[PDB]
Amino acid sequence: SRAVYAKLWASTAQYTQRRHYAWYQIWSRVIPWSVPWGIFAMWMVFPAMPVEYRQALTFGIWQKPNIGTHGPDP
Amino acid sequence: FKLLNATKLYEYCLKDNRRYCMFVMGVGLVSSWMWSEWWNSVWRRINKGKLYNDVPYVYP
Ligand SMILES: CCCCCCCCCCCCCCCCCC(=O)OC[C@H](COP(=O)([O-])OCC(O)COP(=O)([O-])OC[C@@H](COC(=O)CCCCCCCCCCCCCCCCC)OC(=O)CCCCCCCCCCCCCCCCC)OC(=O)CCCCCCCCCCCCCCCCC
Ligand SMILES: CCCCCCCCCCCCCCCCCC(=O)OC[C@H](COP(=O)([O-])OCC[N+](C)(C)C)OC(=O)CCCCCCCCCCCCCCCCC
Repeated sequence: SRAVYAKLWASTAQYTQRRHYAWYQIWSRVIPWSVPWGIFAMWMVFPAMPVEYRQALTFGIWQKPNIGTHGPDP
Repeated sequence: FKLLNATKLYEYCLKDNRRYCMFVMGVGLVSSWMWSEWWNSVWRRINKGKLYNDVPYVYP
């Protein structure tokens, strides 16, 4: 019957939408890898920033290492 | 082993490899710095009165 053949033909009309859905799925699986690599980027580039920005970005936890040299002069 | 299994570290942070990597990176970041500051303190503790800061110069 024409009706059934029409339904079967039309079953795949929306190919592009299904492909967009596929884009969504694979990117959802992939994108969390940005966190490891982001941490490492920041790890490497932290000692390049100004001392003030190092102190700020760590909420004051980070401070200049104390190795027993270059102390104040009376 | 029962204690470790009770902490449920595996379920949340080590069973998925993306989280495994997140864990590795962050624990690296923090542990390295703690280890460094601890060795700094030891180096100051053993060498007290020998380092530059511990014995100020007094001008004539
Ligand atoms: C204990 C029991 C034993 C257990 C045993 C179990 C087994 C495991 C071992 C565990 C035991 C310990 C082991 C020690 C390990 C650690 C030591 C270690 O690893 O040191 C390594 C050591 C490295 O030393 P280092 O690099 O000098 O260390 C310097 C420090 O890293 C200092 O560097 P730094 O200070 O410059 O670091 C910077 C750091 C600084 O870090 C910090 O200061 C962080 C502070 C951390 C605080 C800690 C928090 C956690 C604790 C909290 C407590 C909670 C309380 C609650 C619980 C208690 C109470 C209930 O900051 C960062 O990293 C960046 C910041 C974060 C980035 C992410 C961005 C976040 C943005 C924030 C957004 C929010 C807004 C902010 C904006 C502000 C405005 C609002 O190794 C070496 O020195 C090198 C060795 C030489 C080997 C070379 C390697 C091979 C090369 C050859 C290759 C060539 C051949 C070819 C290739 C071959 C391929 C095969
Ligand atoms: C895909 C990423 C590929 C990355 C390849 C990069 C490898 C080579 C990196 C070289 C960095 C050089 C930085 C130039 C500034 C001078 C550095 C220096 O020694 O300064 C003095 C400083 C110390 O300063 P100082 O004490 O000499 O006095 C100057 C004081 N400041 C710094 C405040 C002005 O030395 C360091 O701290 C060493 C520099 C560490 C920086 C390392 C950066 C690594 C970059 C990789 C990040 C990649 C993220 C992904 C990006 C991809 C995006 C698509």
